[PDB]
Amino acid sequence: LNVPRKTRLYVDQTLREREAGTAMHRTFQADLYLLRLRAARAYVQALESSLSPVSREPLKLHAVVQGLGPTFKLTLHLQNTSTARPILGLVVCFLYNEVLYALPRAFFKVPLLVPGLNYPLETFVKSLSDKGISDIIKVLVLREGQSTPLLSAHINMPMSEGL
Amino acid sequence: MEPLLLAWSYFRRRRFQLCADLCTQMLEKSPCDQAAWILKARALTEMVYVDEIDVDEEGIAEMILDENAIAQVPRPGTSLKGPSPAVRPVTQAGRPITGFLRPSTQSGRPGTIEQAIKTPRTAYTARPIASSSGPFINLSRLNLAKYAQKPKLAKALFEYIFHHENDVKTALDLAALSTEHSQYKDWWWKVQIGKCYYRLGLYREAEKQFKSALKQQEMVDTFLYLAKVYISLDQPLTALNLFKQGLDKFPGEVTLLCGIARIYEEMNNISSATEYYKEVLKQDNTHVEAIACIGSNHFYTDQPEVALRFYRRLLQMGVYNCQLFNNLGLCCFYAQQYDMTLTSFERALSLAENEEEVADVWYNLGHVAVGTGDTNLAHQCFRLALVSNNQHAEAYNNLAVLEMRRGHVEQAKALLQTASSLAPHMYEPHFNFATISDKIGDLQRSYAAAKKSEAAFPDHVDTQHLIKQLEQHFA
Amino acid sequence: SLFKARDWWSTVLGDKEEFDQGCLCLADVDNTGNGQDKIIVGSFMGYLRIFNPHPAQAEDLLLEVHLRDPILQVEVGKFVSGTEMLHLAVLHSRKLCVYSVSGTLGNVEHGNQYQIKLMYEHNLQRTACNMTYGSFGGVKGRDLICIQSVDGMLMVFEQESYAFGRFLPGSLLPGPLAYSSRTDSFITVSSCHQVESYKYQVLAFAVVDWTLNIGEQAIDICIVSFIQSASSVFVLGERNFFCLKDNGQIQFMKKLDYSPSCFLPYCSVSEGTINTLIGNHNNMLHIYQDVTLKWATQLPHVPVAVRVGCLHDLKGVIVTLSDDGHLQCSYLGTDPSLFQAPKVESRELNYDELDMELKELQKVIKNVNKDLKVSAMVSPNSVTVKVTLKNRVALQKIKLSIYVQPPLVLTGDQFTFEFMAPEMTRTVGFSVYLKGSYSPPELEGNAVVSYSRPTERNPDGIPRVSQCKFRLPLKLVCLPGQPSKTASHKLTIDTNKSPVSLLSLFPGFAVNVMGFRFLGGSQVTLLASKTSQRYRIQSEQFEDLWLITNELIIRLQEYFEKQGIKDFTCSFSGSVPLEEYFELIDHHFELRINGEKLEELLSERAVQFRAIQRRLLTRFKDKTPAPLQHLDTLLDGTYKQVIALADAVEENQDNLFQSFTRLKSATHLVILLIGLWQKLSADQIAILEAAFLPLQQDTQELGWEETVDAALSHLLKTCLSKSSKEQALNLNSQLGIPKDTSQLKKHITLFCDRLAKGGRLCLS
Amino acid sequence: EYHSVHQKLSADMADNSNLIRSLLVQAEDARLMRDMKTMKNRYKELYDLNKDLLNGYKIRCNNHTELLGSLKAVNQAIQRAGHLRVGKPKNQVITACRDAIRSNNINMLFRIMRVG
Repeated sequence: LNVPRKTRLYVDQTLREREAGTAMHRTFQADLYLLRLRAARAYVQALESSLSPVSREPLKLHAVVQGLGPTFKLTLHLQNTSTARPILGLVVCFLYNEVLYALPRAFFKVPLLVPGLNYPLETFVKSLSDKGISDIIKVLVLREGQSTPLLSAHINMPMSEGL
Repeated sequence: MEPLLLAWSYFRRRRFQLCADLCTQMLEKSPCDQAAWILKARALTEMVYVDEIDVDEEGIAEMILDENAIAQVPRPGTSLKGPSPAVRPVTQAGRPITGFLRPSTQSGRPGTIEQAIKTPRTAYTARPIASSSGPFINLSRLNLAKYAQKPKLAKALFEYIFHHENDVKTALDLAALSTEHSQYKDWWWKVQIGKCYYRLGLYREAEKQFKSALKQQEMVDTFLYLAKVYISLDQPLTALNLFKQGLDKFPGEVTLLCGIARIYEEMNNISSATEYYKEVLKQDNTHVEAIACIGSNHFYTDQPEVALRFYRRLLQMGVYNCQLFNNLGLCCFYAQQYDMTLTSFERALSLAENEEEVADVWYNLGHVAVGTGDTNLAHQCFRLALVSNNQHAEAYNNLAVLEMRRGHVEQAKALLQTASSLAPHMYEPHFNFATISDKIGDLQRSYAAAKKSEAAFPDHVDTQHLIKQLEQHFA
Repeated sequence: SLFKARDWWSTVLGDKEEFDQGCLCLADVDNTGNGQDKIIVGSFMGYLRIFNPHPAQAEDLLLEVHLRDPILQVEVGKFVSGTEMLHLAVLHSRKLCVYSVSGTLGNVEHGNQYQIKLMYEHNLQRTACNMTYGSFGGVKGRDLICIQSVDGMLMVFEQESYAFGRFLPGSLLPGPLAYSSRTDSFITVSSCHQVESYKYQVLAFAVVDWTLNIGEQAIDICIVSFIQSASSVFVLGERNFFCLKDNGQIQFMKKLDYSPSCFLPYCSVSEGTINTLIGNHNNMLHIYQDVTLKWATQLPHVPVAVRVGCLHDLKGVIVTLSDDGHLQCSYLGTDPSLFQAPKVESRELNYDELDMELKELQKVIKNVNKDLKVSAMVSPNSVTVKVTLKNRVALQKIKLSIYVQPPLVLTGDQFTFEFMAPEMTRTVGFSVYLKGSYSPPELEGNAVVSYSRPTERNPDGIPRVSQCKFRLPLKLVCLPGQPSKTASHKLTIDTNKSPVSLLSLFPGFAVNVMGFRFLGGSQVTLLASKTSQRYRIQSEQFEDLWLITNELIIRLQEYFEKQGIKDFTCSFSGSVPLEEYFELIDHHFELRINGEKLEELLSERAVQFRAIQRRLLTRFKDKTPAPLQHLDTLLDGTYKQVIALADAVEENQDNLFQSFTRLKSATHLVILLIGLWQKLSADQIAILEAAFLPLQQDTQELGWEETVDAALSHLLKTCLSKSSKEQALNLNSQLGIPKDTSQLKKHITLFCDRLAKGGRLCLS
Repeated sequence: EYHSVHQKLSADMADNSNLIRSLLVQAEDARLMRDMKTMKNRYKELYDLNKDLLNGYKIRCNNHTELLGSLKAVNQAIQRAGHLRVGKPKNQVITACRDAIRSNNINMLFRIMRVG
């Protein structure tokens, strides 16, 4: 068989574990407690800013960028993830730096999202800076009666390769 | 104290701002002084200098629109164009992930311009692919025929034009006039003309100059330059013979052994790349490249303690990264050292200068958590990996696995579809989607997914049983 | 501790002073004769300091004298004409000074003083750069000094006075100078990458003994001679590391991957080899056995001019001196230390506060799993709209944009506001006007503000979005025109009231039979009733009916509200059109199919162009001449084809956009007539508006047909069907461009039918 | 002089060929995103670069023909100098003549073909 081999490192490590197992157990439990703390912290901060592209109220969105050159094709793949329930009133709003990117329609309604179909909703981003400047673009999907985004996404726009 | 002396001493100590500044003064004070002139030129060209050997982007045009390999379909084992994808993560259909990203890594090549465009910009290079790979002195004002007569000025001026301004044509003009002034007897001008050619596109016209420079005086530089030229013409076995010739000249050079190992890993026969990286280690023992590569290989072939040693070595040598500490965390956890595991991930999250590095650290923390149990912590870590890098397919796949563990089948289906859309070269999202589909039915989707799984990891086992069952249901 | 340079007597050496090479010297300037060396450091700030370190302490610093002019390259050699005792040389930019550190003792550790006597000096005409010292020629017991100049000249002093001075042939930036005794040669590295050795007696007679073209210019050159078996000369460049023979060729070389700053080949171990140690700019020391790394250490600072010497009974202590002012004697650290978590018992995890914070965060998590006013006002008159927004809390990064419709054009789109104090109003004003021929699908427009609330977790501000919609008037797109008696098609709206004078409903257009002409030529006729109670809308274009019908119903509602009466209908009992509506759909889809064909043809044309271009590039790269074989003509033909196809695709895109706008108007009218033809409430009307009006324009991945087809198939699947066979056979939904519009039309007719029987819409 | 001119033209044409490859990629991308205006712009740029490259091609071809004629003239000169001598005194000249070209000692070269 291909049963692996173990060197001096393994027996020294097992000897350390056999002689100092209690301290390892205690410190790993402390580290796990601190990790749960920090993960809950970051999860709550994300819920606050609503920066999760995956978040009752079922949705899933991710934005793909395609193309070099001053004009990029930005396609948002959006999807309703539910057994059988459509989502009527939703709308997408883009947040960009109006001095670097020229978005024609930075806000538009989305079609009735049928559960199970990936809707590609695309736009044409265009770099305006004569010098190569890469700035982030935010996308917020939100209801039409609410003001807090249902979910969000980020895209680091690549360099322009302009003229 | 004195201007020229203090500026030159700033240059010796690699300040590169103070020297240019005192020279700018010294040039405003006197319009006729060439010492400070070329000193400021040196400072300017060395603030930005990067050696041409390890700059091999190759762009997107030179990957398809440029054909230079003689043989179109050469024997498998003589062209550039281990652990299975069930253990080692992958980047393309094959090509398992490597240690020590270098800016010369090609790591596979696209087939068509459309595929190369419609993929992530950094899926074939360490940097996003391009389309093709006041002012101190205005290049259109000086007569290169007069600076060529003075080699002391000509050498620094060529280095300035080539590495600061990136004007290959004027650089080549200057280098040609200089070489004809030296009656073709100095290997340096030959090497520089060869570099001008090599980044103009003319490989054979560059190999000529590199060979003629090797005839003058053997240097590691010219050997590595010819190695680049030969690799560009898709000739590994010529580069290996040339490297062994160089090692016959320089008996224990580390760069030559490392180039041999890089070529052996591009050809993907690790059983010799490990031997040559071990030779590099026997020579250097601080080499980040060989240490990282042997460490990764030791980790993935179920020997995480030896990899932990190899990475603790880099920790001992002052290396302080986000990658190194996440690696130390993975090794410590999988080598069963639970005391130094999570503090390494914390240092990693601290050191991460990106949003993809943070996402990878959170992904690995979710792996630690799911190895501990407590699937909720891993759920949060995968969701945070998604929050930090939206195009993180492994996080999608693992979060869908945990969702289907909970019971939410539609969430898992959508997440696996997203994963398989982001990374088609991976096999796990396709296999899982096919599995869940077959569990509920929809044998058409199961077939369309299991066939893509077999396209991604063609030597899988469960994919074969799935395909057999499906093709049996179809009759 | 492994691979660190563990500390010995260490110090900081001044107030932001600056040193260089040659500064750090290490010998017996005290001439004790015991072997223990003494550190000597002189900056070009002026201070010359000499130390006798002991393993911080006060009495370590022997002396800290200050000379006026700067100090370059302190050295220790037999620089006096008479005796064989070591003297200390100080080279100022334009001065040479030999000294003598004489230390007299008192009856206490700190009662001993040290006197430096000016043995002699030398005024330097040229500006000195660096120097070397050695027994030039074959003399013994003497240490002559060869100083360089910043402008090339090298001047030699025979330990007493100005012996001579010769210019270096062809040098601009002076490099490192050294003197080899086994060959009696001055070796330098000129600016033109040439390591050059000159025989001494050759320079004394003024040429080059030999040269070697290394790849760079060298930072230092250290000829070491404690081995009389095989002599060698070390040359450290700024990118490489050479060890040359005595004839002039490379004995071996290392291609360093870092940036060296200093090196020192110290005492060797094996037979023939020479141990050396080099200092990165990455704060490390490397210890090679001539090519091969034997050890490496992390230094505290960037080493400049390292030395190795026996300091207080410990041989081989490494003395480093930075250029900022640090200095440190050190010994290698050879203690592999266990990697293990500190078994600390005093420091415990404070479970109380941590559990409080975790309970708070987990409460937020498990809870979530279960500020600005905008207003728009349109002027009564290219109508000028004014939007006023007013905040309650202080807001930041406000962006206000306006979106009307494709045909209507705004004179201003985006407005950016920065931070605003609470209770501050902001007004913007823009103008909207029709630009085109076809009338917009609806006159309503939207205006959206995206702002940020700075908070405690994210002080950068949580982003929020709020919108308001204004209603534009017919006076922007229409005009009163002549009416016609008959038109291609017409519809009716029968209210349960009296026929109202069209002058009262539409006063802007001055009988009970009105006619309208939109900017674009198209005309609509509105006929009130005389006997019946129904209003008739007629035109040739089904699109034209929509705007006038919507405005008629809205004005009827408003008027009959002003009269205070509460019961009012717009029934339209009759036949939903469904046939003049399908022709617009078919026109749209024919344009879509034509566009796909044009694009798949452009693909082939582009492939041809690329192939011919690659052929031409191959002919270009080739040296030998050859006929073009009319490849350029094929390229020109293909280029003409590509341009023609590109123009065709552009025109098809414009036609498709016009057809999409007209189809939007038509489907608006159809949803209106379905919501009237049956007593549809606001919820079902909203569902229909969501299903039938999905997109603003077409894209090469999602179009109107597939989207409305999926939406209608789903609406019939979950609400209006009870047979599973049809639910799975006909009522399926996909998002790919169809090959025919028959399924969409079948589903629309079936929707109207199953609504007629009494069906009702839902969501769940 | 012909050698230098050929080298200059070769470098220039290589630069223009790299430009053309990049432009082909950019045009393909524009065509794939259905941005017809920038596609037409890329093709106009390609047309102009092709015309410049064809002009340079004509120039380089004429220069290369002249250089080949000059090389054949040099070799025929060597062969006619050696041909004038019978037996071993022939071979010598040839060797010397080549050793007089690799060193550019044109006067000594002519002395070899003058007396031998």
